Amino acid sequence: VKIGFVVKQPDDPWFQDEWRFAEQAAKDKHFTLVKIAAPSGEKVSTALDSLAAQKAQGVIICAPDVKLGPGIAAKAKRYGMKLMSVDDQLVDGRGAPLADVPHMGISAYRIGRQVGDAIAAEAKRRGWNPAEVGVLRLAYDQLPTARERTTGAVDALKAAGFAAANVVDAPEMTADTEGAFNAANIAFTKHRNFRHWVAFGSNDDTTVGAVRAGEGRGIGTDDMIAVGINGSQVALNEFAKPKPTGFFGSILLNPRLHGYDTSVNMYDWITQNRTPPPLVLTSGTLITRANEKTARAQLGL
Ligand SMILES: OC[C@H]1O[C@@H](O)[C@H](O)[C@@H](O)[C@H]1O
Repeated sequence: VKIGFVVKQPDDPWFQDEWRFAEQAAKDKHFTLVKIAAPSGEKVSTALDSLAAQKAQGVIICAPDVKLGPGIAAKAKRYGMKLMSVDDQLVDGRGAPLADVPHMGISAYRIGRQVGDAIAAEAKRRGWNPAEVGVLRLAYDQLPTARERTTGAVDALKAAGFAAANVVDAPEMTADTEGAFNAANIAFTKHRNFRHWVAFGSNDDTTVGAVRAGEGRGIGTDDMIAVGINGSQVALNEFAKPKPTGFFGSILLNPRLHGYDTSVNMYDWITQNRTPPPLVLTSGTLITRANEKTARAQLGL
């Protein structure tokens, strides 16, 4: 048995974490894992070709463009590979999810609410007037899970007294630190009126981009509360800095579920024809400098 695990962004430690747990599944269940990075449609196509050359019987993929769904499905079928998605759900030409592809991702809207609640609570601890705070929304709205994460955060912040008029959309060219850094700088330039800011994106990587941009403009840790999603090494790098940064916290996700449980679901689908769960939406909890080590250890991460 051989299973492919194809990821859009190998330089995001979340996917490295999925891979590490998928490797644990491989050793445990006695299958061979083939790890492939595919940050573009061209590289997805070659990844699936490689997996077929190696006689893999299944592939789990977080595609770089969810609209590649139909092509991915057609090739996997041609090559006799069962197909499962992780993180980013594959969709058809009208943006409807592929009904025959089992998926595991996060409960994105609820996770976003947690981001906004975390931010609101820290702002309150600092005595900030929420009605006067700039709300930097790093946006990559073309991807549903990203849109839902930021919508939840905004909704939680408005529920806590942050002003709709102070929500500054910062649309990203790419959903990565570079994209966020550039989008944040554009937003800060237009909104020099705010003294205090909060920021968030789709993940730790994007969030940190805004924190770095703020630092370059004299918006440091006292004037910035930013909370990410993943709780992997980008969050941990901020938490380990000798001087705390404006990256205040992150919603810790569980890459054992996304890496180990998906791989087992695939294994059992291949070997026993067990119907995979069609949709699993996972949960998270807030980590900050104060609890990150404990929280991660209590998940075995
Ligand atoms: O499912 C969680 C993952 O979702 C992806 O869209 C994102 O790129 C990852 O960094 C991680 O947040």
